[PDB]
Amino acid sequence: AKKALVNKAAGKPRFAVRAYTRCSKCGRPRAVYRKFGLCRICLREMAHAGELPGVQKSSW
Amino acid sequence: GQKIRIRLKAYDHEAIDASARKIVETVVRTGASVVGPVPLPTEKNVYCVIRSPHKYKDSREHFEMRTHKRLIDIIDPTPKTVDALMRIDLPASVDVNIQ
Amino acid sequence: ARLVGVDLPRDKRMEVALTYIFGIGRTRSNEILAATGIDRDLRTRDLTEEQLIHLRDYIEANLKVEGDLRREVQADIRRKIEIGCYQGLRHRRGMPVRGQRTKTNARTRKGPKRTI
Amino acid sequence: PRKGPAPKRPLVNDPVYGSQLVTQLVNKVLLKGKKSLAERIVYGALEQARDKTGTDPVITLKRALDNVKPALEVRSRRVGGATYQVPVEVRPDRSTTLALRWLVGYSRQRREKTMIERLANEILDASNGLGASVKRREDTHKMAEANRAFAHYRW
Amino acid sequence: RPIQTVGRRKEAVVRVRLVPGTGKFDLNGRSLEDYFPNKVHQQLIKAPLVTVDRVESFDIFAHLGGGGPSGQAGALRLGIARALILVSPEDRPALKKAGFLTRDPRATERKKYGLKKARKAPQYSKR
Amino acid sequence: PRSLKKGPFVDEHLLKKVDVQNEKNTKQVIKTWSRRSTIIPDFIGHTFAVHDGRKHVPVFVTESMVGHKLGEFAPTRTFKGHI
RNA sequence: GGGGACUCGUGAGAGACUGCCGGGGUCAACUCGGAGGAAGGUGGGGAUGACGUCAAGUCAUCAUGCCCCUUAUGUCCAGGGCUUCACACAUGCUACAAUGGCCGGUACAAAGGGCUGCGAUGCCGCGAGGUUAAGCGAAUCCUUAAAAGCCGGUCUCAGUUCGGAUCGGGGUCUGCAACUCGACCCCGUGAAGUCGGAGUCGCUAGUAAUCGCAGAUCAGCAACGCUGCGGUGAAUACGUUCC
Ligand SMILES: [Mg+2]
Ligand SMILES: [Mg+2]
Ligand SMILES: [Mg+2]
Ligand SMILES: [Mg+2]
Ligand SMILES: [Mg+2]
Ligand SMILES: [Mg+2]
Ligand SMILES: [Mg+2]
Ligand SMILES: [Mg+2]
Ligand SMILES: [Mg+2]
Ligand SMILES: [Mg+2]
Ligand SMILES: [Mg+2]
Ligand SMILES: [Mg+2]
Ligand SMILES: [Mg+2]
Ligand SMILES: [Mg+2]
Ligand SMILES: [Mg+2]
Ligand SMILES: [Mg+2]
Ligand SMILES: [Zn+2]
Repeated sequence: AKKALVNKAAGKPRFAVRAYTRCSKCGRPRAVYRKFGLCRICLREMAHAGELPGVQKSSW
Repeated sequence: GQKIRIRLKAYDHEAIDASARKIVETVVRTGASVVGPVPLPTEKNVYCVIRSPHKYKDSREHFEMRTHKRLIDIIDPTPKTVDALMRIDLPASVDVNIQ
Repeated sequence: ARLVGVDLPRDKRMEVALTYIFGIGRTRSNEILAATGIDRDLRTRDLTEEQLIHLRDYIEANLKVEGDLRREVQADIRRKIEIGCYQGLRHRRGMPVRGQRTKTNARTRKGPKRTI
Repeated sequence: PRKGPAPKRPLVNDPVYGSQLVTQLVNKVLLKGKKSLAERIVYGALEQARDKTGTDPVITLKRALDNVKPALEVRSRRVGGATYQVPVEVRPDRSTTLALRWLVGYSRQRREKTMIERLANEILDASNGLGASVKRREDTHKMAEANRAFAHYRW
Repeated sequence: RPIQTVGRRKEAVVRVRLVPGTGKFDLNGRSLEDYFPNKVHQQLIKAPLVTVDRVESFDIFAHLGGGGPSGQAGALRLGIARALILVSPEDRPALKKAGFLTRDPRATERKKYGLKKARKAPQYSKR
Repeated sequence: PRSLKKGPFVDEHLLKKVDVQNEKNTKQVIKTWSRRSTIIPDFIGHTFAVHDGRKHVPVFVTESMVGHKLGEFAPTRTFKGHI
């Protein structure tokens, strides 16, 4: 997102409920998971590239 | 008795059984006794994301994450194999516990 | 059998027969008929006049019924309007007062469709 | 479909009444997977049927069906600038199917209280030839006997 | 060795312990009518026993787990037919013709993405 | 704060704007930006200027609005009618 | 205590190929039907989108060529707004009841989540909840009571003991904070709705239909959404004339 708002979410905000999670790779505010710290887009490149372990495509 | 309980967890097959059947085989040469690798059930995390970066809700990828879990539970306690469980060349993908 | 001015309809089980009084639902009708000893499975045409005295003094001492409940409701609606709060501005125009969606709905507080 | 016939499904014998006709009736009553509910209606209505005749009810059920089986149906076709009905012969396993749809279908809009007594009246009013499911037999036939002129267009 | 068989239908698993006796279905510490109250399920528990005509003998008991009341009834049908073979190797052509050795592989089809159910699609609405 | 275990909620920058005026008995208008504050039985007779989004709205706590929030009396949205 | 029988978990394997038999066909590809088999002609399902089309979608995930702002189109904060409302459309849910509502008793699941947590048990509260605290980084403890179903009793076709919208009062929890604009509980209120006009949608078998349960996001939640999970379980398909 905007570079001023990437640094704001990383610091210590007033009124601790006010904190939120962004994507660690790009800074997207929405659809960011907590196991990986990545958004749904950045999860999709790195799981295909093999850059984060355990994860592959699934079929059952 | 039930003094040494080890709890190998890994992400992939042919790395959790090779690291137990032949690598934690290095203690039974000292005259101890294992009850074999005991396979536990497997966790399966599930994720489901949108392929497009915009507007296409109906196209999706499914990503999983399997965590294989085994258990060995060697019985006989000896003081000279306390250090022989320390200096073992484990691979990177496997985590060991001492219960 | 007129109880409070409500005229209980004949051939009706007494757990449901008391629910036609304005201010007594089903759960209150389980405790009207518990301090007075009247069983639930009783037809209202078999209602003894001695029994009916026992529930024309439990209601006027512990509950709130026709007249002096219907005037408490229309005064609480009245009170919100003269103070000029949000719900008083919202009760005057016939729009919903509890943050309901007013874009594609709220047909109850409004009328039927108009189709301009 | 395009590629010929599809294999039809077998029906096991009903355990209470030794006949496949009762277990074919419970599948027309069946809604929303409530099959034990649909078996307590058909077993219930047949036991109510023997308390007004005394005859065994699967013998009563087959005489209820022999008065509502159609012999000619009235399938439609468009020919030119005007479309009109065509009478065709009904095969036997459709005549069982199209009749059991009419007993269950006209009993749901009959004037009694429970489904057990609505179904038990329509079986008894068809074993005598008086019900409303019987009237659709001589309305299907009357529309098929007023269109013998169009029997030369059999698809 | 005692007879130890297993049949499974959708998610149920039965463990039939066929013993020669007088006929008694004490399933999981519970009789037949107390466990399967429906008359239609009781027909197919003893349906392998009426093809071979041993319904007056061979009292069973089993362990029941997984599935529902009909998956456990269908799984117990397979357990009886796979237990009569181990005590009698000559009624094998009789049970196989009636379709009682077939495990009947029919599972619940998974929900697919973009659809409301396995195959049920949403409304179309071309405009 | 809406539970009957932690009392009502008035902002700390608004109690010491009225308790410094309840003691010396003046009726100056309070220019606040706190819609979420609760009218307690010490605001009786005072007048506030509640921010609605674009200006400050004069509210006069008479006696009977003593259970509401201070922002129920400043309408945020403006609407007259579609025609 | 112990046991290696059964199940399950999960490692390595076997197994289905027109391989076998009979009829048709250039002895062809193949095709109709039998035997064995758990399964038979691709066993069911997923993953898998050729060359290309629509100057189709995204400069708001990110990356970027040009053009533009630099005492403002940058940036910090408090309030408000994205939640408005004569209306119009689309996707869902709950319904209009007797194959049902309510009351009591009683069976049977799968797949998942848990340390910034899961809260057993005991007590207090009509209830949402409160309080104490055992156990557990989890095939161990917790989530966990599955609900439809089955048995019995009541209601008797009524705008009703169907419906649960709206509104009044009193509450709980999370959070600095619940007015604008949160869910949940209790008491009262008890609107429209009696099966839907032209038109139109989904589905060929564990399918449709119906009933619940879990997750991701998440302090809490407008979750009736989405992605999964199992329970009960249909009716039809003569056929290619028409769309
Ligand atoms: Mg947040
Ligand atoms: Mg399903
Ligand atoms: Mg669309
Ligand atoms: Mg391929
Ligand atoms: Mg374009
Ligand atoms: Mg565009
Ligand atoms: Mg740019
Ligand atoms: Mg701001
Ligand atoms: Mg919006
Ligand atoms: Mg109700
Ligand atoms: Mg019940
Ligand atoms: Mg209690
Ligand atoms: Mg009306
Ligand atoms: Mg009605
Ligand atoms: Mg198809
Ligand atoms: Mg949540
Ligand atoms: Zn990202």
